[PDB]
Amino acid sequence: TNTRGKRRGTRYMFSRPFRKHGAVPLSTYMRIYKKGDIVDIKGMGTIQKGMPHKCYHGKTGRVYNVTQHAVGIIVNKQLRGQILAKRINVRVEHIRHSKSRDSFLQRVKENERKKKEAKEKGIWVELKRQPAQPREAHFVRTGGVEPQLLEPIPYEF
Amino acid sequence: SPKVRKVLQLLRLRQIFNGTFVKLNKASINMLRLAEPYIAWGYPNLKSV
Amino acid sequence: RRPARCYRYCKNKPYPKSRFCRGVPDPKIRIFDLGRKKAKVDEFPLCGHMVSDEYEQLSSEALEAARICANKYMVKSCGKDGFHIRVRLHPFHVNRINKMLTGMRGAFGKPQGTVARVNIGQVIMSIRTKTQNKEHVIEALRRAKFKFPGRQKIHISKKFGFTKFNADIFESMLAEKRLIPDGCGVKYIPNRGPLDKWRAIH
Amino acid sequence: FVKVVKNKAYFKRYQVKFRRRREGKTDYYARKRLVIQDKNKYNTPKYRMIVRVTNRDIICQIAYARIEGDMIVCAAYAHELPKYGVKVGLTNYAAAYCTGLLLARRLLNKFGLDKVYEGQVEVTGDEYNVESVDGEPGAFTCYLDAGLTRTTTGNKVFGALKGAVDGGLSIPHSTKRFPGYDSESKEFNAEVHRKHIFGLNIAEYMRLLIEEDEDAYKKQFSQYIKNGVAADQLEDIYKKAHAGIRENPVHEKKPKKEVKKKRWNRAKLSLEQKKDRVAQKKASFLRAQ
Amino acid sequence: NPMRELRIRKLCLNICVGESGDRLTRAAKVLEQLTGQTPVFSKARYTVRSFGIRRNEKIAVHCTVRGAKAEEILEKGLKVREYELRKNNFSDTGNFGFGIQEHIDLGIKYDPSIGIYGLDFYVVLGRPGFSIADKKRKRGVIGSKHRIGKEEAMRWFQQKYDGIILP
Amino acid sequence: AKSKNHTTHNQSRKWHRNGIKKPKSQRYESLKGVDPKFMRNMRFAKKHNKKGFKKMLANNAKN
RNA sequence: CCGUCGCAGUUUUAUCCGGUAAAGCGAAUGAUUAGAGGUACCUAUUCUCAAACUUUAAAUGGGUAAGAAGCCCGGCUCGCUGGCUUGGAGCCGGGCGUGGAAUGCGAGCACGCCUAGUGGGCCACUUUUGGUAAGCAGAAC
RNA sequence: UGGAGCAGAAGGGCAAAAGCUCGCUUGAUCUUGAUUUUCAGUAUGAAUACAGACCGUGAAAGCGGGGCCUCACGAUCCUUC
RNA sequence: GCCUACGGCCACACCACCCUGAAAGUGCCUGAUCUCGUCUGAUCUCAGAAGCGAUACAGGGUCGGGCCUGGUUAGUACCUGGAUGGGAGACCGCCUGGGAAUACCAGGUGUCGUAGGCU
Ligand SMILES: [Mg+2]
Ligand SMILES: [Mg+2]
Ligand SMILES: [Mg+2]
Ligand SMILES: [Mg+2]
Ligand SMILES: [Mg+2]
Ligand SMILES: [Mg+2]
Ligand SMILES: [Mg+2]
Ligand SMILES: [Mg+2]
Ligand SMILES: [Mg+2]
Ligand SMILES: [Mg+2]
Ligand SMILES: [Mg+2]
Repeated sequence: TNTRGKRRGTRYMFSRPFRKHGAVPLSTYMRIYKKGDIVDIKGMGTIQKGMPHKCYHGKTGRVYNVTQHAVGIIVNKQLRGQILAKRINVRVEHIRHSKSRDSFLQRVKENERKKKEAKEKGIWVELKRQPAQPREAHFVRTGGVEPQLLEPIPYEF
Repeated sequence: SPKVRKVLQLLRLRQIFNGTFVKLNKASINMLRLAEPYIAWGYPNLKSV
Repeated sequence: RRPARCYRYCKNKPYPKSRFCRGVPDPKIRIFDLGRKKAKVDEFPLCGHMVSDEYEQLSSEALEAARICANKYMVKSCGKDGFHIRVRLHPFHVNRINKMLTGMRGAFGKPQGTVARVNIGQVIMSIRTKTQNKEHVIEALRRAKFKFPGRQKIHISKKFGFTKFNADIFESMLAEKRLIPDGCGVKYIPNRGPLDKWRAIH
Repeated sequence: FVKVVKNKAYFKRYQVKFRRRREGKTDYYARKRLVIQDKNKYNTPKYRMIVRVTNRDIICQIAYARIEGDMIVCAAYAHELPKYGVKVGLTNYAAAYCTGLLLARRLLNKFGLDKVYEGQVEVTGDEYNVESVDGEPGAFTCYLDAGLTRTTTGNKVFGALKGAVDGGLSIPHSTKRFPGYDSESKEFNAEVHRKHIFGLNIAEYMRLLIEEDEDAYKKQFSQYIKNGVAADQLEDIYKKAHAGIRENPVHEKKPKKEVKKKRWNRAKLSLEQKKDRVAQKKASFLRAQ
Repeated sequence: NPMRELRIRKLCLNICVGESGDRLTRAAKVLEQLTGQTPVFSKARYTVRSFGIRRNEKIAVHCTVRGAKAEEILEKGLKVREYELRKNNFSDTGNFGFGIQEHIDLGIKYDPSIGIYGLDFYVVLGRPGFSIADKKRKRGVIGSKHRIGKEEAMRWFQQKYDGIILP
Repeated sequence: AKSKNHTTHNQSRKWHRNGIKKPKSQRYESLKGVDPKFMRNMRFAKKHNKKGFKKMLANNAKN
């Protein structure tokens, strides 16, 4: 049976990328993490303090507590049949803002702007995203030249 | 398969030899792709409808 | 030893001779290049390969026997210095053998021999010589097929000798100073270096 | 022979350091402990005093770190002292105290805190720390960015620090690195510190050179004689500078200068010029043979 | 331009004694009488059975002179060598050195208390501006057209002291 | 008399037999593990929140 | 009933995670073949490889998000934070559905409360370990 | 560019660092609760992030309640402090 | 056009070599009385302004190495799902979708923010 070590199997997970070793850039510490924002989790081997467990690597949760150079995240962890909201404490070197959450907050700012701009004009604009619809009918010009004839090539060695 | 058995319920095809119409979009064709060995679909005309 | 029927298929992961697999005996095949190796590229334009068709393991014993069977025919038919045989399969996969059988308690065996994992379409043995010795290479490579398991087919490559350039373009690249011979092979000369090397060539 | 250590595989695996590190300007180990604000402060500016000493100028800045770069709030230079009287000796401990005092008075004048916190108008060289007044806006809390200098007793980065603390800035510090701290007795003498603040150590050196050799006094203090500065005038020159700084600490610049925008460097060659240069070299080599 | 004049950065004297003890403390007073400054003891890096040296044991003493006193000690060292150095004494990095077999010829009178010792004179040359590779703030390389070669080092020795360089 | 050691064969069926259930999202989540210094001041903000109830009624009338 | 909550072994959109297949070793570590050039090395090439190697790097797969528990406007509380309503969090009033991806579907009560039986499994596609192999032994789905 | 070292097995991390050397030290101290990992989500062991004291250090920002991280340890009863 | 101080991204920024550089700035440079530190004022700290662009620094150059981007390799290798497909087997083809990486070739080679300053 395997060992239950905390960093067992994290040879490549917590390792630094190629030519990305050294000191941690400063902007990683300059990002503000308020309570309730969606942040990603990714362990960084350069800083061993406040390191997330190997199960939370690549996971995502919202911040509930904020301390000095460390935040608390409510991460979902499915064990057997019960997804569990885990309250973990990791430092800011192991977290990044989820761009998926920021892309949604921008859609709300535009939706609230479109429905407000449409009310002032009386028009009705759409806000619901629709999947890729079947391509509408269209004409395809040959340009005078005929289509290039293709055929299977013979077998060579 | 559990993933195939879940898509066949979302199409209301819970038994053999039943049919439901599907509004074709990218979110629907990929569902029809996950259950191709279990379904036989196409494009019905007006007489079929 | 056991027959090759026991270690013919690539059933395990590659088990090389490393700091963890100690006690491996020496392979049977130690010489991979025979004939006149220190020959110019223009000496032996034609080349013929022994392409495999099975995904199997060729034993170092079979690699050495097929090497001798192909060398003894090229010497007898093309002279001792009219060819260059290059075996392109080095035995790196170590085989394990269980003890002379308490039966399976601790069954992980000790090293027995070494095989070379060949792929479908991979070259086993290459022979380069004169163009008029084309039929002699086909027969030399045919006699060495019986020293191997599985199925192999003899292919005459379109390349120029042991190089990676086609024979149709090889003459043109030599005149344009793009290929210069260095012993058995040639060096590709691109136009993407310091200009001092270009002046040295011309 | 010896293998080429800086071979092709060397530069493939070589990871360059930061640009500020490769230039030897920023100590990134001390920066994260100096500019990074606590995460429970939520964009509260963490200001710091950037004191730098060049061969001729003393830079005193106040900035806070941001993602797009540091934001310089206020900047005072030692070459601005001629506006306040100090003409020569712009890179001494007395000049560092002036540009440090100018930085503290120019910053407070920009935040309106000049009428609330004045510090020590009279210079005594003793331990001083400004206190916040109830009902008044809080004192500007700042920290010292010494940089890469060996912070020993007497470094000019602590002269500008003393000028900022006497100006009204609330910077945590001690009297251990001020010139006048006896390391043996573990006691700080404020009278020795006041001598370095007014440049009295320069006067004791100018007088000693006059009483020893004029040839060395002229070689060492050429511009002091060119401007007429004497040894007995140093203390009163900086006093009129410390008074003139507190009176008019604001900065005034020139409106604009319209130039012809002449390019002085070499224009970078295009792709067509590099190709033609090779073709001409190839044509010249084959022609000489 | 005057910013390329070759000069003596430092004269590094070395007296590597085979063993420590009273034999080593005598050599320390030899460098003190010559250089006028306290020497520095050099402990052994590793242990060697044949050399009879143990790890972290002082076996040598060394000094370094910078100002005009370095030119004084070099002049007394070159006088013993008759102002002639072999061509291989000059390194490709621009420096050179020579060995003195007895310190009594340098100007130190012999005494029965301390024995006789041999020094190791090595001169480190440089141009004004070589300090940019040693300072902490904004450190930079010296440059190709500014570092001293073996030719400029030998030519400098044939001009300041008019010495003879044997092939 | 050996037996089987470890198995997760039929466990996915047992887990999905009743479905993997996530905890029901409740407004005003529990404030456990938050900064105690932060919780002190937040209690004082709610303790004296009624102190400005008169100013709230006055400002709402201006709208 | 539409509608709205709520739900999902599924897609779509958005955004992260990984180091397996393959590939690479004229790139690091390790292994390895043959000549060539310069003077046993050294440079430029060349043959063959890694499960406890890797610059690269999928497919499948994992996490989160896709709104009213929101948005917007105006205030209040604080003993925390502080150059300065400066943050932060909480609270109050008012205004705004086009419910703000597709599809299917009733959910919730730490999936409540008590709870029997079981805790010798075995087999197959694929993946995979020991073994010459096994109607062998041991895993993943 | 670390090809050295970092007490040890290995992996990861690490260059005006976490290595080496030096001078000041005892945050290896006194406490409450929460959290992570093995987990039944029990205990132990080992960790994480705070808070309240009292200190160390540095000019300071800060950093430190053991060892750069992943191992190096022990219930009831009883005895002893 | 350019230079400082502080930076963000951290090689398109590095490395080797060569050429050029107004003005200010920076650096070199000149000293050791005080501050301070060394075996030594080289480094460090301090004091200073006689000297120049040597170097640092900046710009440019190299059929430059590397790096970066793209092409190519390639719909190749690999792969999801499927079949009472082939084959003694090893394995391979097709269906449904997804889809690489060297060699090779081409192009590019720092950029942005804050403050002050020079043409
Ligand atoms: Mg194990
Ligand atoms: Mg059992
Ligand atoms: Mg067991
Ligand atoms: Mg039960
Ligand atoms: Mg039971
Ligand atoms: Mg039983
Ligand atoms: Mg079985
Ligand atoms: Mg059995
Ligand atoms: Mg504490
Ligand atoms: Mg290039
Ligand atoms: Mg490419």
